[PDB]
Formats: sequence, structure tokens, C-alpha cells
Amino acid sequence: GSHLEPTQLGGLVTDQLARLCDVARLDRTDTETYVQTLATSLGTAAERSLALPPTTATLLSDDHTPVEYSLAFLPGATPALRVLVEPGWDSGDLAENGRAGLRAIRAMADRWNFSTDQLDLLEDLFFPVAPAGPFALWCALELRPGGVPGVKVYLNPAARGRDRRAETLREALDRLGHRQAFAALPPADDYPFLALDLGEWAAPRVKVYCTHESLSAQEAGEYSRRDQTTDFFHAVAGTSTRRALTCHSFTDTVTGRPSGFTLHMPVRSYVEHDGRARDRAADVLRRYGMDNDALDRALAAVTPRPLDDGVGLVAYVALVHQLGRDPRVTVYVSSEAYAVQPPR
Ligand SMILES: Cc1ccc2c(C[C@H](N)C(=O)O)c[nH]c2c1
Ligand SMILES: CC(C)=CCSP(=O)(O)OP(=O)(O)O
Repeated sequence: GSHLEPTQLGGLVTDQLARLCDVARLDRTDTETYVQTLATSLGTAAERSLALPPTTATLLSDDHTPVEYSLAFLPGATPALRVLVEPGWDSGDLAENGRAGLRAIRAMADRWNFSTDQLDLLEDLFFPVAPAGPFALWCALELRPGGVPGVKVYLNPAARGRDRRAETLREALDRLGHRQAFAALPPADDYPFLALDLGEWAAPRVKVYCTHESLSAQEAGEYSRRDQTTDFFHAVAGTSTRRALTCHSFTDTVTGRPSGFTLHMPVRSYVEHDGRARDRAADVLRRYGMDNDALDRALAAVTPRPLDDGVGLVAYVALVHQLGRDPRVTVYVSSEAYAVQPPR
């Protein structure tokens, strides 16, 4: 059973997650495992009344809910479900938020038998005494059949100050052995996140994110190593330049070449309401042979509201390229535990 009430933050988000697990076709056992895992990862936030303000005005979501969902669509397959959480959100300041986030990762490492050595190598870079914002630690869980999730940790290159973003990222990559990865990154306006895969890997796997304030479709296609990336840009943007995020995945330390590239488009910034955002995402999924029906079921799993009564439920749509795999489209879906942003 559940110790949580629908008037508590953890009750709302576990209800959403359980419904999403059904869309992802997870059985009852894995569903129970992952719903409890989400509640545990939130710590004391799970029991917090939704009538109180969000404890932390987090960047994780627009209304400051410390949870966001995503669905990864491959051609002809049921989408894979992931959840992003801020384990330290119910803390009083950024330093304690980071401490609690690391405690949560360590608990997961013990439970599922993986090492935090590669994350431990970086602690002084990402968890200084008086950290700068905008966040300290997020955790993404891939909710895999079987009940053992994939774990990724998201870290803040600005933790030692905005002026040290590149210094922190470059030193982190060097410590991980990725001494040629920084040279492969495109010009950028920010390095908002560094993500580390945690699990059964003898060498670090890292994802570097770059913000582009004024990306064009042509530049997006250039950065992708093309034609599918430019078409995706236009399909999601509704189009000369747009704000977007790229990420660059490095899975070997030898070449300095990325093995993956993702273009993330904040569709919530381009449309009047979520009906329009759903329409663009649905058309992209359908054109690539993906499970567009499952997208509609996922939105209904999260909230019963009419899509045109707000914007931001569909937060981002991304096109993921990875050597050796078919392209995937990821749709990011907000929890809206605290507020619905009004239509434009
Ligand atoms: C592809 C993507 C990019 C950024 C984010 C954030 C941080 C914040 N909400 C933002 O939009 O910058 C949460 N989930 C994301 C997913
Ligand atoms: C930027 C944030 C918070 C999340 C991006 S989604 P992700 O990194 O989990 O996507 P993949 O690991 O590439 O499947």
C-alpha cells in the first residue's frame, strides 16, 4: 500500500507515474517497484502538502515540481519511460540540496550494485562549499522492465560560479579521461548540464549539453556530426533561429568523437497551448513510424485537463542520434503539480 495522500506532492506524482507505467506496458511488479522508488527518491518532499509552496524554486520545471517525465520512442516499439527527479529539493539551501542528492545516488548504488567512483572523482568540482545555482543534482531513472533502472546523474558546470563554467567542464572531462571531448563541442551560449551514466561500465560515459540562444536549422544539421535534423527543427519550430539545446554523448575516451547527438527543441516556447504542441510531436512521431497513439495516452495519464487550457505540459521534443541505433524521438512531459501555465 501507499503511505501517501493525493493532497501530498508524492501522492500526485506516484499516481501519474503509475499511470505512465501502464502506457509503457510495465507489469504490476515493476510498477510498484518504480512508484516506491520515486517516492523514496523524493525523501521528505513526498509527504509535503501540495497546499504549501514548493520548497525550492527549482529550474527542473516551470512550476517548480521536482519531477518531470519523458518517453523515448523507437520506430515500431512501445515507448520507454524515464523520470527526472531532484532528490534534495526539500532542503533549505543549495549546499544541502546537493548533499541530499548525493545521498540518494549512493543509496541507489548500494541497492543496485554499481560504483559511484567516477562521480566521486568530481565532487570538489560540482559540490563546493558555497555553490552557485541554478541547481545541484538531478537524477534520471530509465524505468526498464525487470525493476532495475538505468541511472544518470546531472551536474551543474556553473557550481563554482558562472565564470568557471568552462574551467569546471574541462577539468571534469580531463579527470574522466575524456581529454579530447571538449574540442568536439560546438560554439555555445551555456553549458547547462554534464550528465554521467552510472552502472556497469569500466570507463566513464558522459553527456555534455550546450544551449544555443539563436540556433538555425542549418547549424543544427551541421552540429549533428543532417537532413533529418534540419527537418525536425522545422517540424517542431513551426518554420529563422530558435532557442535550443544540443547534447553530445562520449562513450569512449580514445577518439574525442561523440557517439551520440541530440537536438532538444523547447516546443512549449513556440506554441500557444499544449494542443498545438501535441500536434507537432504527434506528426513527428508518425512520420518516423513511432507510437503516436501512446503519446496521447501518456498525456492523459499525467493530467485530465484539456490540452488547450494551458501551455508547457509538452515541455520539449528531442531527436536522438546514436551510432548503432535507429533514431529516437523523446517527448518531455511536465507534472504540473503546482500550476498550469495559461495559454498564450
Ligand atoms: C531536454 C531538456 C532540457 C532542459 C530540461 C530541464 C531544465 C529546465 N526545465 C529547462 O527547460 O531548461 C528539465 N528537463 C529538461 C529537458
Ligand atoms: C536535460 C535533462 C534534465 C534531461 C535530458 S533527457 P536524457 O539525458 O535522459 O536522454 P537520453 O539519456 O539520451 O536517453
